[PDB]
Amino acid sequence: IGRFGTSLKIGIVGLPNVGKSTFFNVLTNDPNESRVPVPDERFDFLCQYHKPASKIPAFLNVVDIAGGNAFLSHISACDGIFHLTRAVDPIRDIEIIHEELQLKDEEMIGPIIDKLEKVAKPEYDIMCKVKSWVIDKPVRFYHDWNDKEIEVLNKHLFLTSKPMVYLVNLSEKDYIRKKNKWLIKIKEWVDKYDPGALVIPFSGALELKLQELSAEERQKYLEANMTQSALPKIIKAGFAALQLEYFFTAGPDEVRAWTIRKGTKAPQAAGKIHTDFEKGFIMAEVMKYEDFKEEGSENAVKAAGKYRQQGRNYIVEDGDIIFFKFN
Ligand SMILES: Nc1ncnc2c1ncn2[C@@H]1O[C@H](COP(=O)(O)OP(=O)(O)CP(=O)(O)O)[C@@H](O)[C@H]1O
Repeated sequence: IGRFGTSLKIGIVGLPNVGKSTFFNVLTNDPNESRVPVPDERFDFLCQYHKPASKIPAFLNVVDIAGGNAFLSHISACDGIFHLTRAVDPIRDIEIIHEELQLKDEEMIGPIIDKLEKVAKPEYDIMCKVKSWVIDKPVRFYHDWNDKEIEVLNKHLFLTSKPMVYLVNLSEKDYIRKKNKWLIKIKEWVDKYDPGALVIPFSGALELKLQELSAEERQKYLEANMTQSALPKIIKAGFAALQLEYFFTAGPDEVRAWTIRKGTKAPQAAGKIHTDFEKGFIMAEVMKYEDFKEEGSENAVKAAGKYRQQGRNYIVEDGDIIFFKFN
C-alpha cells in the first residue's frame, strides 16, 4: 500500500505526557522533523575497510507531531506510525488510539460513498469491499489485495493502512532489570489483535542520561548495568516498517547507503545516483556483503566466482555492493 518512492516519514504517536518530546529529543541529540542515521554493522565494516573521504548512511525521517483531529491530519501526512506508549494505563490507551484511527477512517469513507453513488465506475465496486471491511477492521489487516484495489486504497491513504510499531516507554529500572507487568500484557494484546506487530521497550529517561554523560562515563554506565541503548533497534524498526532498505557503493572515495523500496530494480536503483542511469544502464556489478567479508577483498570475491553481473531486470537485494555500468 502507501505512497510511492523513498521520501517517506514515520510519525511519533500517542497520548500526552508519555515521553514524545523526550523520545524525539534523544533521536535528534524543521523543529518537528529530523533525519537520523540508520546504524548498520555492514556500513561500519565497509567504512573501516575503505577509509573513504565520505561516509553516508541511510536516514530515517521522524516527525514529532506538533499541532486530536489536526493531530490525525499529520498522521495521514506520514507513512507509518511509531505508536509510543507509557509504563488499564497502556492497554486502554492502545485501544483508544486504534479507536480514533478506525473512526477517522469511517468518517472519511462516508463521502467516498456519497460522491461515488452516481454510477457514470468500476471503483465503486471496491470501495464497498473497503467499507464492509472497515465496518468490522483496519485496512492493513487484509493481507489480500490487488493492483486495482491498491490503486484506490492509495488514492485515500487511510490511517489504518499505515504500518505501526509499538514503543513501550519505561522507567530506567524495568528496562534494565527486564520485567514489566505491562509489556507482558501489551505483547499478549499485540499477539491477540495485531499479529506480527513489533513491540519494542525502551526508556526515555535512561536514553537521555546517556546523551549527557561523557563517552567515557557513558561506557562505564552501560558496562556497570548490563544494558544497551534501545534506539538503534528502533531506528531500524522504523525504516523496516516504512518498507525501505538500502544498497551500498563502497570504494576509496566514498561508502554510501542508497535507500530503496523492496522490489526496486537495478535501473531505478542506479537512477538514485543520476537519473540518466535509469535509461543509460547496461549492467550492475554486484557483491553480496557476506562474500566481500568472507573472501576478504574484491579480487578475492572476483577470484572465487562470486562477483555477479546482473542485468536490467535484477531486483536489488538489501546489502548488495554495486558497481553500476553504462555505455
Ligand atoms: N520513564 C521515564 N522516566 C522518567 N521520566 C519520564 C519517563 N517518561 C516520561 N517522563 C517524564 O515526563 C516529562 C514529560 O515528558 P515528554 O515531554 O517527553 O512527554 P510528552 O512529549 O508526551 C509531553 P506533551 O504531551 O506536552 O508533548 C519529562 O520531563 C520526563 O522526565
